[PDB]
Amino acid sequence: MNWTVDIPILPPLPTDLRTRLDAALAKPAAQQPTWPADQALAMRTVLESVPPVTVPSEIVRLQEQLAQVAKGEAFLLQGGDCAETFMDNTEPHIRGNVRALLQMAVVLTYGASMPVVKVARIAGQYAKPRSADIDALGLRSYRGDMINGFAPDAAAREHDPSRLVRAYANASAAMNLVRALTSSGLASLHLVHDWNREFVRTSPAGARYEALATEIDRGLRFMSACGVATAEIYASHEALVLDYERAMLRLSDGDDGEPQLFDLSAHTVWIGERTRQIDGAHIAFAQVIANPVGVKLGPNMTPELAVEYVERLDPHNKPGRLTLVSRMGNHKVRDLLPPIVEKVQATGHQVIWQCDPMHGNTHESSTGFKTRHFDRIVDEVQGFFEVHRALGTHPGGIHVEITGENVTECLGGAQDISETDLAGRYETACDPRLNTQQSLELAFLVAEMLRD
Amino acid sequence: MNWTVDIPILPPLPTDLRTRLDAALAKPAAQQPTWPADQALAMRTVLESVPPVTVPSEIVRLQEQLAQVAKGEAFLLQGGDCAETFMDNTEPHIRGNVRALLQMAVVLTYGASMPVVKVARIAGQYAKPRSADIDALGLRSYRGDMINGFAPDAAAREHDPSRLVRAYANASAAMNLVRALTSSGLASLHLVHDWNREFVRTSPAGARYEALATEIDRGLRFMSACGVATAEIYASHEALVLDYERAMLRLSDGDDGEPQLFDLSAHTVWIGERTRQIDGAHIAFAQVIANPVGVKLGPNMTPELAVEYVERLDPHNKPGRLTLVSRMGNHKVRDLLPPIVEKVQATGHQVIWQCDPMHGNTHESSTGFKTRHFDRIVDEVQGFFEVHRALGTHPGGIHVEITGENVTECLGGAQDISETDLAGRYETACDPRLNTQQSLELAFLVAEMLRD
Amino acid sequence: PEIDTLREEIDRLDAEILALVKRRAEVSKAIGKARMASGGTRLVHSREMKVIERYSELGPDGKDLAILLLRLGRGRLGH
Amino acid sequence: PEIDTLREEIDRLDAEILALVKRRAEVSKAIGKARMASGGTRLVHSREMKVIERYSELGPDGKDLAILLLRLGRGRLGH
Ligand SMILES: O=C(O)[C@@H]1C[C@]2(C(=O)O)C=C[C@@H](O)[C@@H](C2)O1
Ligand SMILES: O=C(O)[C@@H]1C[C@]2(C(=O)O)C=C[C@@H](O)[C@@H](C2)O1
Ligand SMILES: N[C@@H](Cc1ccc(O)cc1)C(=O)O
Ligand SMILES: N[C@@H](Cc1ccc(O)cc1)C(=O)O
Ligand SMILES: N[C@@H](Cc1ccccc1)C(=O)O
Ligand SMILES: N[C@@H](Cc1ccccc1)C(=O)O
Ligand SMILES: [Cl-]
Ligand SMILES: [Cl-]
Ligand SMILES: [Mn+2]
Ligand SMILES: [Mn+2]
Repeated sequence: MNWTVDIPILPPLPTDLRTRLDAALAKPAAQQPTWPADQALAMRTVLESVPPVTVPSEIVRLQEQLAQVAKGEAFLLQGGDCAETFMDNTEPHIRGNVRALLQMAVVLTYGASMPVVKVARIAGQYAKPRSADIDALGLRSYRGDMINGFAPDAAAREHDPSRLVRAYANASAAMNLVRALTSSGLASLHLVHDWNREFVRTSPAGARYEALATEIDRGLRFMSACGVATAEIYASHEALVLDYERAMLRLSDGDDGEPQLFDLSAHTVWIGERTRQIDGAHIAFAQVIANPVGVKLGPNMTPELAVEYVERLDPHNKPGRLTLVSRMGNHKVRDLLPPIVEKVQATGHQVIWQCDPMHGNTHESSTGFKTRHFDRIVDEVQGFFEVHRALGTHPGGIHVEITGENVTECLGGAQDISETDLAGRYETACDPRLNTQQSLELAFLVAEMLRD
Repeated sequence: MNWTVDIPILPPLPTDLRTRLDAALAKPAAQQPTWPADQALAMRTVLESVPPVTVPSEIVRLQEQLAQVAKGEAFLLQGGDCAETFMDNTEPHIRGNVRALLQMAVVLTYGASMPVVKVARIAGQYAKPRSADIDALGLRSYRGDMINGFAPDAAAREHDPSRLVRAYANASAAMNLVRALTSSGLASLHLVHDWNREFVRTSPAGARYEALATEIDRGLRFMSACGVATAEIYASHEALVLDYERAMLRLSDGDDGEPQLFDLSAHTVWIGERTRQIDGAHIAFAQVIANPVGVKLGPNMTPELAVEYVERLDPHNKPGRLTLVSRMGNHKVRDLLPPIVEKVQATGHQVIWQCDPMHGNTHESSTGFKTRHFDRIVDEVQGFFEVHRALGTHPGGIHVEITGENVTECLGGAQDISETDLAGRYETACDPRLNTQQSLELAFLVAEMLRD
Repeated sequence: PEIDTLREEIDRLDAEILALVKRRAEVSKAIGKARMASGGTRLVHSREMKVIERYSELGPDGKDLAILLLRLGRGRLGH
Repeated sequence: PEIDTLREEIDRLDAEILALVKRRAEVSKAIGKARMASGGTRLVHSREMKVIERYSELGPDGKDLAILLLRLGRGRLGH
């Protein structure tokens, strides 16, 4: 049961982009998939002619909005599934993740009293890194459906290069739908916030959030009363699989009218903690592409390394071109983040300081499932805000993993999801996502932090 | 020291409008000015060619916005000086009254979560009725500068028909400026509310109002953050002086394409308590003109009389064409207003229920000055809201007397203006106006009443 | 451990605070129909100013705690 | 007249309420540095849920009085 694509039988790069790109891919790359270099090459030839998932004008537009975030004048909300599955690439799932992001954005916008840039982990998040190459059941590790199968069989965990095309096909389908949803009635702010006032009515913790959901309702009605009457959701994934990102590269006149290389698998991509080798091919790939890029910074980050990233990835001091995504865990952020900020801020580069309160607070549960505690996530964002407020720098955004489904993958929250509940609805293919109820809860709380 | 206008040396009404108008002016008219009918006739001939103060398209537009008030979907704010003086017809005074109205409108708009229609007592409020024809100092009574002089001399209190032209000239000058102010930066909502956050900082009662001035600030910033970036102030005066209103009549195709008579001395006019003779010429003048009209209803009003007004002034059931302006005093509104509302609402006519908490709460002070207590004004609007909420009808607006000056004409408020203060800044030419501080205080409080 | 010592001094201060505030409501309600029994106003402006001043010690949240008590006593304006 | 009887029972209930709330602030502050002294979180979510529940008796204004106490204790989020 399978379909079949023909292998073809694009214009040459200017010599410098040819060289820098070939130079960049020559360098070592962690966590890449093992599969025949000639099969991967067949895939990349398919992917080199397909209609792009994004287009350059949209990436330039995001670069401009992200510059406003960098400069303290807007706020970045990045969210979505931890790992996208070809299995769940369905309208109800996409719609509920779009809805979830749009809801959090209204709340965050009112809290920040400034615009929120919405970026979804969607339309390409089909690949993850693995600390160990053999998993709990002695099997080859699952690396995301761009690589192998979540199914726990020896045959499913084989790295299949055809999943490159299967990943693009799913990606541009989900993107088509995202485009359609965000230009439909789903985007209307008044519609989107009624979903939030529903949440307050039906939630156990409605009381904690009702005053604010009502303040927002009055802000929206205030708009209408003044004579006002859409949405932009950008695509992002971790750029982990260089074969994929290579194929999706397209050449176009850029911010300066000279030809640049845009990675059109998404609008923005981030290198993760296990792949940010400073002299590696990931970081060097990031130096050839025009896209906004981000870098995960965990607890072993030094102010001086952080600065080297800033000087390599933001060579031209383009505010908002580089995002630095902090994930230290709550007990470490207040101590570790300030020195990094002070030294980076001192260079004169305007980075976006994005908080990631998820990948620093995971812990195996007493049930066998890997989970995260709501109260620890809150604490790190809070701690992240405390540190930026102390320094006078901009808390530029968050980076959360969520679904529009009432899964039970994270503890606590309004539902006091306990360790014996994490088995009732553990849908995720990788890390524990906050269900929709905990998504909005956090958005409300982060909105409170944004206020004064 | 005086200027001089030449007396001229307009098209005929359709026969029916000729008849109904002549019929209407034939009826008795209270409180009209005594002055030679041939001099008044000279004035009216001047005034019959002058450029209008308003134009029909603007009155039709106000009629439509007032229909939304009638129907429960907007709120009427009517305010300004009690009596306009040719003396104070100056830019700083106009600017401060425009500013005062615009400030109250932002506050009221956020409170009502629906649009506020702004109507100023301006550009014609040059005439008042007098209970007695001889005043405190045994002198002929001052009736507003359209008639005679506030100056306390036997010669100043003579009724001078030339003050008809002097009143139009002042009116269209103030209107010209109002038009210019409302299409300038003064109209910007964000600018206008910063004036309100100033008030909270500098007021003794800032604490009472700070939470809400901040909620509004966040509503305005929310607008901007969503991608938004002017004002309409209509003119009204009590139609007291039939000679004046006669001259300012102009003929134009109206809401139905057939020719109607518009009174272009203003956009809307109201008959007052001492002139609403049901078979009088005031009420009958109101039946020939296309303007939105209002009627003051004091404590001797019967549900059945109120209904007769509704059936005469709103013959075609045009929602918002008729406003019923309640002024009963706080101790009487809760008991007297409900029966009037119940019977009027029962006719199927959609009137605007406007509250007037001023002309039912005046009382001579122990200093000789006539004053009003802030707490009594609040109580009647409050009482007015209590009654409409109990009945399920629409609290459609207020009708206040104010200035943009820090006069001391009303007691209480944030400044605890006492009876020994009413002599420090008693500027008014007739009744005690709320200074700007008490204006906004009330707007904040009435906004609280509008909330739920 | 040992944190639950004060999580009972909290629990005490709260149902105690709750009890006090449970009363102050009707005491205002009493003054409410009282003053109104003689053609009096529902609210007194300079008095609510005095209540707001009372809790100023608490800082900026003082006035907003005061205004809750006021709403609990003399209710929501216009209702 | 006679209204000033309870305008002293009010004045009593208020500086009394003020005193209680003056304390509850530091009792939370105490639990504050306490739990945080052991790599603990600044806030506890289900607990603030419990405080909010405490004052529900007061009606709809209950939760918003609770949230004032919470702000007075553990401060404003993100600051
Ligand atoms: O006159 C009064 O003092 C009482 C008590 C009250 C309060 O709740 O403190 C304070 C002021 C008034 O508006 C109301 C409420 O009546
Ligand atoms: O853990 C706690 O119980 C204490 C007290 C506190 C309160 O103010 O009631 C309630 C919950 C916590 O967020 C804070 C504040 O610490
Ligand atoms: N896709 C090519 C690079 C390329 C991109 C765009 C071009 O127009 C040309 C070449 C590679 O992976 O090496
Ligand atoms: N001004 C006239 C009435 C009128 C109005 C407009 C006209 O076009 C003609 C006549 C009057 O006072 O009697
Ligand atoms: N998600 C399914 C269906 C699909 C096919 C092709 C494109 C998009 C979706 C798959 O991976 O095959
Ligand atoms: N207010 C002055 C000046 C003035 C003259 C003419 C028109 C407008 C204003 C007056 O009544 O004479
Ligand atoms: Cl393009
Ligand atoms: Cl016209
Ligand atoms: Mn993840
Ligand atoms: Mn008046």
